[PDB]
Amino acid sequence: FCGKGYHLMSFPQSAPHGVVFLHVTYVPAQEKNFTTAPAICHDGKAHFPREGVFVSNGTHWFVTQRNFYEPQIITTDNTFVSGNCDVVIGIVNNTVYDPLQPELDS
Amino acid sequence: DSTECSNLLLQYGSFCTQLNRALTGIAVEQDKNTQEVFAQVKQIYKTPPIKDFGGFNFSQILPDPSKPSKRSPIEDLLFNKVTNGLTVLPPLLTDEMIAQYTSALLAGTITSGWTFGAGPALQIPFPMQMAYRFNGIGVTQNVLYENQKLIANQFNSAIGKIQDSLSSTP
Amino acid sequence: YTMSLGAENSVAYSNNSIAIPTNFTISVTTEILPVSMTKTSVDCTMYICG
Ligand SMILES: *[C@@H]1O[C@H](CO)[C@@H](O[C@@H]2O[C@H](CO)[C@@H](O)[C@H](O)[C@H]2NC(C)=O)[C@H](O)[C@H]1NC(C)=O
Ligand SMILES: *[C@@H]1O[C@H](CO)[C@@H](O[C@@H]2O[C@H](CO)[C@@H](O)[C@H](O)[C@H]2NC(C)=O)[C@H](O)[C@H]1NC(C)=O
Ligand SMILES: *[C@@H]1O[C@H](CO)[C@@H](O[C@@H]2O[C@H](CO)[C@@H](O)[C@H](O)[C@H]2NC(C)=O)[C@H](O)[C@H]1NC(C)=O
Ligand SMILES: *[C@@H]1O[C@H](CO)[C@@H](O[C@@H]2O[C@H](CO)[C@@H](O)[C@H](O)[C@H]2NC(C)=O)[C@H](O)[C@H]1NC(C)=O
Ligand SMILES: *[C@@H]1O[C@H](CO)[C@@H](O[C@@H]2O[C@H](CO)[C@@H](O)[C@H](O)[C@H]2NC(C)=O)[C@H](O)[C@H]1NC(C)=O
Ligand SMILES: *[C@@H]1O[C@H](CO)[C@@H](O)[C@H](O)[C@H]1NC(C)=O
Repeated sequence: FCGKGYHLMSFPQSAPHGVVFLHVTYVPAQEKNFTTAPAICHDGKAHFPREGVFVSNGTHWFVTQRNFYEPQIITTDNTFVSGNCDVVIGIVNNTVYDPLQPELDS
Repeated sequence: DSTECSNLLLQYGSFCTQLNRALTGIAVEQDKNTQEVFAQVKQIYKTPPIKDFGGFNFSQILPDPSKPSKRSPIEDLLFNKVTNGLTVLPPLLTDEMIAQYTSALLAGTITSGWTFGAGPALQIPFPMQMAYRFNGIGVTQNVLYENQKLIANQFNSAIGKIQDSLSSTP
Repeated sequence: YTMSLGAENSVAYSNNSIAIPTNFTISVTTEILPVSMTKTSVDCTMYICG
């Protein structure tokens, strides 16, 4: 409706008997393949991304936002737990870091 | 073919030019309408040969290789169910090319979700895409993943009911 | 010639692979929409009869 791509903003310009809209949009570029999984199995629990997606570059698993590659460590702060690992099709085994663990470890 | 009639008709001026111009404007407007509706992608996307979409069946909407018209069963049913100086101009886009445009749109929305509509087509597994759509309507991803077989069965049943309803209603 | 719809682009679909963008383009596009016409008035008596 407001240009090709994800619409950011628009600017109006007057024209003879008309209007010209300059649509400023965000276009994704330089995409890269990653291996993806619906959920992460850890401690018999299924973890799902709170806002992003699980991606793998070949050896390590990360969670990133869907529209830009920004890999982050899979923690309990960016994932949520729902059920065990027996139900979700395609769940893979990976560790889930706990930020509170070094606090009581020290 | 009457010369006397044309000589008398010339007394009325450029009425004929106005009518021809209006009809020409309508005729080009129809082609513009078809371009606006169907030609919204400049890439002709194709489905993978293996139809592994996590239980989701799209055979009733994807083009049938057995048919010479390369139409879907639903599109084939739709085409079957629709039945002195005058000329009929053919449309600029033929039915097979319009079907090809719809096939490209279907392949893009199945293999890439909404990414192809906003830029480059980014591949995503179809259950994950459905989970994204679930999050769009405010339902968590887990609900989709846990009940994936049920959702796929319901979707296939609904698509079959659509074909049956179109085939059974005049 | 017979017109070509678009370049063929077979998307590499598989059940466990995703494509994530690593960059972006800020794209500005133009959309021209007519708003008004020339306001024309015709005196019917003066046009037909002078
Ligand atoms: C995937 O990304 C991870 C993290 O960026 C990579 O792990 C790093 O690899 C470099 C190269 O040897 C090491 O120096 C770092 O110490 C690693 N980080 C960690 C936390 O172990 C991983 O190698 C990448 N895999 C591929 C196939 O590119
Ligand atoms: C992921 O981890 C689970 C649990 O640790 C694995 O499930 C086990 O698989 C072995 C071998 O088939 C069985 O003997 C165990 O009884 C299973 N445990 C449970 C709780 O189901 C699973 O195989 C692992 N998957 C991968 C790919 O490593
Ligand atoms: C997807 O749905 C189609 C249509 O419902 C299935 O095709 C049917 O397959 C059965 C079993 O071989 C046949 O008896 C039917 O006549 C077929 N119907 C049609 C319209 O061809 C198809 O098997 C389903 N699954 C897949 C993986 O494509
Ligand atoms: C992601 O991986 C797929 C699979 O290898 C790539 O798809 C192939 O790309 C090559 C390079 O042009 C083509 O010759 C093949 O025909 C493609 N295969 C299919 C099935 O389309 C894809 O290009 C990769 N994507 C990125 C961004 O690297
Ligand atoms: C993302 O893409 C932009 C282009 O839109 C890249 O910016 C260019 O980087 C090259 C390499 O240094 C420069 O020669 C160009 O002049 C840059 N263009 C502009 C407009 O600044 C950017 O580097 C890319 N980033 C990544 C991480 O790929
Ligand atoms: C993807 O399909 C392959 C076989 O084609 C299967 O072995 C694998 O488990 C599937 N993965 C998922 C996540 O469905």
